[PDB]
Amino acid sequence: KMLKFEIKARDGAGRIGKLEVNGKKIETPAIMPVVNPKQMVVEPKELEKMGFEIIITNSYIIYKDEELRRKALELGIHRMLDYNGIIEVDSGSFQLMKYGSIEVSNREIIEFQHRIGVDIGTFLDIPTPPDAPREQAVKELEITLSRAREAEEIKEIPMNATIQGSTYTDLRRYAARRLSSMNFEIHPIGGVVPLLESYRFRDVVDIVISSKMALRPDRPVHLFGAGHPIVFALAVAMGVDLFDSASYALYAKDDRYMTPEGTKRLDELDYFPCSCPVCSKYTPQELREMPKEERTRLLALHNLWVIKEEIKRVKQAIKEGELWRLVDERARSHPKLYSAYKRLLEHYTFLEEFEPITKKSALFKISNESLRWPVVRRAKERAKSINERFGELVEHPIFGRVSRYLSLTYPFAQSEAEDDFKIEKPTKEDAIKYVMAIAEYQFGEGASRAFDDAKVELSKTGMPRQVKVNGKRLATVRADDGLLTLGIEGAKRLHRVLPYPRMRVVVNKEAEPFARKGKDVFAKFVIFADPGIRPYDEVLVVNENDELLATGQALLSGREMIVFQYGRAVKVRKGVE
Amino acid sequence: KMLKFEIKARDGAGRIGKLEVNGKKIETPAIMPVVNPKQMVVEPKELEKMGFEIIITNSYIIYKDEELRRKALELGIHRMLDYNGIIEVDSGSFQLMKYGSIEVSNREIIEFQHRIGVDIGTFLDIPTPPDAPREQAVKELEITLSRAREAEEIKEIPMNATIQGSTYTDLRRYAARRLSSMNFEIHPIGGVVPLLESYRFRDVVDIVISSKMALRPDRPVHLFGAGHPIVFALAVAMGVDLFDSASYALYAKDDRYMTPEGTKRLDELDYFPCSCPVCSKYTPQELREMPKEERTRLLALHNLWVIKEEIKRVKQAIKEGELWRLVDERARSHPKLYSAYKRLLEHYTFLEEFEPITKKSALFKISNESLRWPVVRRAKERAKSINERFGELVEHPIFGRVSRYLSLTYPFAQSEAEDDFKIEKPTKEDAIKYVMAIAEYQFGEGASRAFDDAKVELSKTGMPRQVKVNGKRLATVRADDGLLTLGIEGAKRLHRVLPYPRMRVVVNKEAEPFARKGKDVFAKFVIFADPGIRPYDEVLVVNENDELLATGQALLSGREMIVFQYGRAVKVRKGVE
Ligand SMILES: N#Cc1c[nH]c2nc(N)[nH]c(=O)c12
Ligand SMILES: [Mg+2]
Ligand SMILES: [Mg+2]
Ligand SMILES: [Zn+2]
Ligand SMILES: [Zn+2]
Repeated sequence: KMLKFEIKARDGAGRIGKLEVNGKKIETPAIMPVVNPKQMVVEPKELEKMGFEIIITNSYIIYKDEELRRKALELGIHRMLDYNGIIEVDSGSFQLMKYGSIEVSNREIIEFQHRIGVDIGTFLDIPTPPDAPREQAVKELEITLSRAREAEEIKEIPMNATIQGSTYTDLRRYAARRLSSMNFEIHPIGGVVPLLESYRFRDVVDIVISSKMALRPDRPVHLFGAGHPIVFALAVAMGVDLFDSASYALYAKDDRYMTPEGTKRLDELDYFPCSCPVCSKYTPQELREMPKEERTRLLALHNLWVIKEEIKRVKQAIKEGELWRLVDERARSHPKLYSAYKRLLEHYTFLEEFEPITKKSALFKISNESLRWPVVRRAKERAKSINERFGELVEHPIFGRVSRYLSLTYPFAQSEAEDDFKIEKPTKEDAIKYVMAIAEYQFGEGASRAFDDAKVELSKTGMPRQVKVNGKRLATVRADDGLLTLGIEGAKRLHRVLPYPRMRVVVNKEAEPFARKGKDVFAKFVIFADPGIRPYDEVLVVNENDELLATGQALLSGREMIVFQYGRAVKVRKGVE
Repeated sequence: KMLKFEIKARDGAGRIGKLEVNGKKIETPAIMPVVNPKQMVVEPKELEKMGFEIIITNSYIIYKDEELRRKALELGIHRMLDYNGIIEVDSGSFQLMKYGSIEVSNREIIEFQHRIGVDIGTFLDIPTPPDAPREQAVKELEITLSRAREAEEIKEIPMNATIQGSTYTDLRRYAARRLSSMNFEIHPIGGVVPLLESYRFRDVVDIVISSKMALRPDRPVHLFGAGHPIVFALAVAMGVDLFDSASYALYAKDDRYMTPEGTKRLDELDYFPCSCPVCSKYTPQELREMPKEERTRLLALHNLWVIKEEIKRVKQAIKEGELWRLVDERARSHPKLYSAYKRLLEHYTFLEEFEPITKKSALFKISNESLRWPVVRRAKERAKSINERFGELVEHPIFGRVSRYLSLTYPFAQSEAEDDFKIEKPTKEDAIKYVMAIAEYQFGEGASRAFDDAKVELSKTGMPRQVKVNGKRLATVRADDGLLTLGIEGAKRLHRVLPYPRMRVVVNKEAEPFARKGKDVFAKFVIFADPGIRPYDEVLVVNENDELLATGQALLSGREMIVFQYGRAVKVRKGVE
């Protein structure tokens, strides 16, 4: 295909990804500034310098304008806007939502998008407003799906296959389920702009998640209209990958000032709570008296900086497994948004499938909501089993009482609350009892049998490290998180002790030789994997005959490993050869 | 009389202020960058251009050095630093904390300070560590106090009188108490560095509060050694006015990067979550390539931009009455900071004493913690009596049940939680019962008796605006808060119905004439005022005989009107004359 997309880092149902469109590579989450064909508040050439590798414009507005049209047909949007990154373009659907009708056929704008050398296109999907009559939502959804099919047969460039269905979650699941079967590269989530403008974030959350539940996990998700910093953290935590903002410009023309926590009127500002190129050298008292053109141009730039800045913040958060903490923080920005944050944590089932097994950061109890974070409810249940068998419970700030044997392990030992948690180191006689517990906790039921007869080496400190058995190393407890890193010799033991498909990732006959030699496993070569597998889990690489080929760490979840056709499914530690 | 301090604005127990010394002005909260006489990562002249109008140095270090000592006496720290702002200077008592004994007398450095042109000095107060034995905390405190007395005598310049009772609330109270009755202009709160470094914010909160309860409200409070953006919001909310940072540079020397939510290691940063002049043009990798010196510079400059920016944000927050929201947001930066926040809300008594009675902003329900904000707690108590009489309860998102009569008054009507609160308009019979309920609420017990024989006129929207009797205007329900604004007649009636000192602001013999007309009352002419008075409450201006002179609105709390010698106390609406 013409669009590649692979996962590089994650946290929550969120992910930092590498997206390649016909040669142009971009890193997501990304926000594409909306540029107006006529009044370009900020020249595309400048957005380019600022670091925006993807922008978006209106095919329709251009199509309907004498000059714009001739220019686009004459030089293509790229030369016309003098921008060289990814130029996405919209169909006019938004105009179709605002005005109820539009003077162009679904076939016409698609053809036109091709004639002007657009990078990514969009067909005339119908944005059913929120709360609209169920009949209308259904009728309009079929016309949408209808045009989708057409677009699928005439498209020669990458395209947006927008998910509609107004406020009915079953319709979103349907729309997403069907569009995912077709050949489209990116999946926007439409019809939410009205909700965003009404601060009805809880509805946006329900709408987004129902769509994410039914979409193929391997295609980018774009949240149409979401162009205000205030939702970036939350949306990304949900799995949104792309945003488009016109607000940075529209607000500027209205002397309105963006902030990661909301918006402020220029006239209500006494100070500039920012340090961007604009705010670091100008004052509100000054801005206020400058020409309207200079005032807009300046607020525009600032708004873009704030946008660029939160996105950067979100990504750095993901890189350190602290996305939830950031969401929690941004949740205090507004009642409605707090409501939405609480709502998002209810979807534990959805969020748990992708929630990493281990993070670089520590579990911070920084609110009541943090007690409902995915990593907490999961660590709780997996624990029940262990505690009842190993007893010797100890007190825990966050979890309450957790066996002293899981106390050196994430998230229990790698967490902090109001009161410091006192880790309980092993004793020469204890050692193994730990590894057994951890094994049982990390690998599931029965997993301890693979280590019973093992000797545990303790470090200069009372810490479990090398887990050996008459000869070589089975595993090793990681200092950074108290979980086990498998040695080929331990993978073998786990492999025989646990029944297939447990911990397994089945690979191509073609991939086989590579695993054996130790190379990492790429998703496209994965034919099947244990559904229970979560990101960063220890994994048993195997062939269709369940023959151990190598052992490593997963980057995707069992299900993703199957769907994905790009990226690495497994980082391999050691191969059998 | 060599240092003025006035409150320009406020929110919570925090306040934006005007601090004038040596004819030099600076606004507060303000953070003074610590300048090491010897090594200087970023030059004072540079710091000044950036915007730091006040800075602090180590006189003792300048003293124990031939080179510096010389240039200091020769040119006075102002030229020796090429800095034309307010130069504060520390005694070296901090070196006394890190080692156990400096080599200079309390008298020696005080005099040296006088001789080098210092704008604000400090005496040799002893910083007892956090959890010291009470005997030591007490021993040292007395020594601190004796040196305090000497400083008071031989003082010739403005000076810092550091509250210093270790972690003993009773000792902090005593110390603050005794230093307030003495002649000093600024009161630092000391010995909390170890606490801060240890992220022990709950402890720092107790110390700061127990101190602010004993200090006289009219003097600047400096929280010694706190130079990390992370405590700013919190600290200012408790009424701290000055900060000093050495960390901006000390951190830059260990490649440590600052954030409003904590600190990060450069070799652990993929992206820069900032748009400052540095992060605006370099990437983390680019910054790691540069030589160790350029690297330190740029980081230090970044840290300073973060510091400067958090301050503008806190000040802008105070200005719009959203300072608690900000604190709540920042409370999610770390478990221990979340702990402090919760503890800070436990001090209702202290906090309530300064929380205004009416804010421009709306009450936001953004967390469990916000239901315990002063404004809420207060409103809940004051209404208990109104519901019990007037009844007509209605379901409210934050207070649960509230008499429909307060439903139009702050902070009930102007709130917002996960859900909206429909405003219950009055009929024409209710008309009065709303004014009565408000009066009983706003002015307290029995105040309603001043508005029985009154008639309430309803404007366009069925809202009660003006109250009259015999035709003359008593008071008028402010539309933006549902709080009554008194008119000379309304006051005359509250004056007789309510027992002295209720609502009274007793003024000077000199000021009596002015208040008679309508001129504003200046805090320095106030001999005594009702302790119950809160910022923006309706107040009755009167003389020692309790004769009504005029009505106005308080800009300080009762307690404050008394101690303050600078600034307005009551914006007089109209006089009796
Ligand atoms: N809401 C909303 C939208 C804004 N632009 C859009 N563009 C397309 N194609 N579809 C949509 O739903 C929307
Ligand atoms: Mg696959
Ligand atoms: Mg006074
Ligand atoms: Zn800015
Ligand atoms: Zn920066």
